Amino acid sequence: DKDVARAWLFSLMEAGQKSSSVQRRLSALKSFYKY
Amino acid sequence: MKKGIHPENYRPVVFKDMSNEDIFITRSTMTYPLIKVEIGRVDKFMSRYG
Amino acid sequence: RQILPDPVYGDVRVTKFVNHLMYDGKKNTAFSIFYGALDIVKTKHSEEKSALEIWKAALDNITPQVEVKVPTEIRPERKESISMKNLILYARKRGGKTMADKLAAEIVDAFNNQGAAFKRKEDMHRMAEANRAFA
Amino acid sequence: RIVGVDLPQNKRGFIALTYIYGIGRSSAITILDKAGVDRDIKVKDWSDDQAAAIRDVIGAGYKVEGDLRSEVQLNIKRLMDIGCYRGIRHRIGLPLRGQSTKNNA
Amino acid sequence: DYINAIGRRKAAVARVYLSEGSGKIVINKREIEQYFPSSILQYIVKQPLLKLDVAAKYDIKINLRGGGFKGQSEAARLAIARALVKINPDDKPALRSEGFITRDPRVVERKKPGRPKARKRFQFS
Amino acid sequence: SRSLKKGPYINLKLEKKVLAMNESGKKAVIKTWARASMISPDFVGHTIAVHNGNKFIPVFVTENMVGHKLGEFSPTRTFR
RNA sequence: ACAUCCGGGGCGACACACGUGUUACAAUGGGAGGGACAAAGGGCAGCUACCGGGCGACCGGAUGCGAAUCUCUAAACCCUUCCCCAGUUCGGAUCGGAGUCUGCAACUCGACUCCGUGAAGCUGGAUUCGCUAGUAAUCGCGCAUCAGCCAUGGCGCGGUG
Repeated sequence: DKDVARAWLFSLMEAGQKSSSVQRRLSALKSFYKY
Repeated sequence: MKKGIHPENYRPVVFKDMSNEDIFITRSTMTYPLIKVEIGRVDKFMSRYG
Repeated sequence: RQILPDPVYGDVRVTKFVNHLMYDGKKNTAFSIFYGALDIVKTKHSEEKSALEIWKAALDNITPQVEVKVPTEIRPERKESISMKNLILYARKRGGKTMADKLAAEIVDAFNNQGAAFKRKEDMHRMAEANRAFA
Repeated sequence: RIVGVDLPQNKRGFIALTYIYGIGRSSAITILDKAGVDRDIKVKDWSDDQAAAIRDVIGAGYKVEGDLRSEVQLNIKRLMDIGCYRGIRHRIGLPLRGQSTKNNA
Repeated sequence: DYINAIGRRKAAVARVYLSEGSGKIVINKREIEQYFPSSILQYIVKQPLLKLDVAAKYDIKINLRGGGFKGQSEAARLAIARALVKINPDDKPALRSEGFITRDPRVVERKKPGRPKARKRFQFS
Repeated sequence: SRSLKKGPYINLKLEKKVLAMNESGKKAVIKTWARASMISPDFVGHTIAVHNGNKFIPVFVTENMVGHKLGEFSPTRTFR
């Protein structure tokens, strides 16, 4: 996926649970971008 | 009947049709002042080609 | 870059003002607008002065002094550029029949010391004086 | 006033004649030239004779106003009721001059 | 006699023949005021004569080809400046002080492939 | 439209079939693939099954159809 | 039969969403009349001098040129005049009628011309992209493919700047 969020937030994971592993990665990105 | 309440300047006026040569005289509230007033498919195929 | 003297007055400030005024490279149109505006200016404020002198006085009146980057001094070239840009921009924003008429009205107002460009300059001066401690 | 239509009294002939249903800029210019009236004359400045000439040129040709409205409505009704491709496109409200939808109305 | 000179600017080329006289500037068998009905263009063409005070002292015949009005006027100005320098070599500093004798090499840049223009690029997104 | 110097475009075989039916006086259905053929006054009163890609849509030609192509009455796309 | 020939359809459908563009919303503008300036590139069934017909797209005679020789090439600009701030003399989508070409064939689905109709649109939020001088912006011209052309795309050229 790719959040719009002005500046892009792109991630990609390959597995059978990609829709959740990608969300884990993007949660890490969002916390790192918080401050 | 009631004098003053009724509209004044109820002169006799002439209506003249500019395109019908018709002149009428009345007492419209508007030596008569003059007001000017103005007042198939097979055939097409045979015509194109025949 | 080189700047050609104005054909009528032999000035570089006039050519710079026309350069600011020009749209899409139509310098003849911009020159016609400027000369027309000067004509209504001289026909309206007809004042023991000239036509170009009023325009120069208006630019000097609406020029700013310091700019908050904390406040700091302004270079002369940037001062002149911002004065010309402000005059043209508020002339465009204001209402009127033709651009020459709008520009003439704004030049006359700036000379007479009131107008939108003067209001912008006064607001910039207030915002500059607000931060005297950090300077 | 002219064909049952009141024109803008303060406009030139070649523009004010376009306010009649069935006459555009080209037809207005042609009508004025055929009637012999200068096209740069305001409507209020037309003489009685010039107005008569313009009206007579409008008649005998130039189907205008209610006649043109009825003709266009009849043509549309015939096209719809014949059940052709353009008829169903007009009945359903989609472009029928080759334009492609899915992107624009 | 005749003094020959040539000026160039963009796609315009001016060939100027200068001779003794008073004021006749003839462009392409046309008067100056009829070929260039603009005060700015006439001033551009007759700039070096006004700078060197040589106006009202010559006849000039100009042959212009190519370009637009501004390019042609600049080319004519350059040609007249070069002819004046040829006639009198002591006016070279005065003409250099205004730059009437410098050949401007600015020309239209070639359009590059993959772009709408020479430098403008497509909207990336 | 078609240039007036070339005349109308009418399928010769289809027209021959229609006039043969007219001469006979019988009524039937004429199956055709000539979607671009113009409808002539001789076509009025017959039934023409026009191909549309996968079937033959039957058209009963009336006087208001004269001058229209045969493919205007046999739509090729199905939408719902 | 996942091989092969043909005709007719489809790749052009639209509840809609995203991307890339073209026009506009006008006065630094839109019409009417007149005057002036380019460069590159193309041309044999092709470009066409010059006549005649048509409002026009075009058609019919005829001429030169396989072409630094003969042809195809300006608009923004300037001058005069009108419109005077309006959904208008802005805008030109949609639809109706009549035509011209190409092609065996223009219904689905072509380009152009002439009438008529004349919509949304009053400079656009969050957000976002390009560029740093003959550049951005704006104006026109030409070529590839090509019978014709959906070319507002691609590739180039010069004008004002």
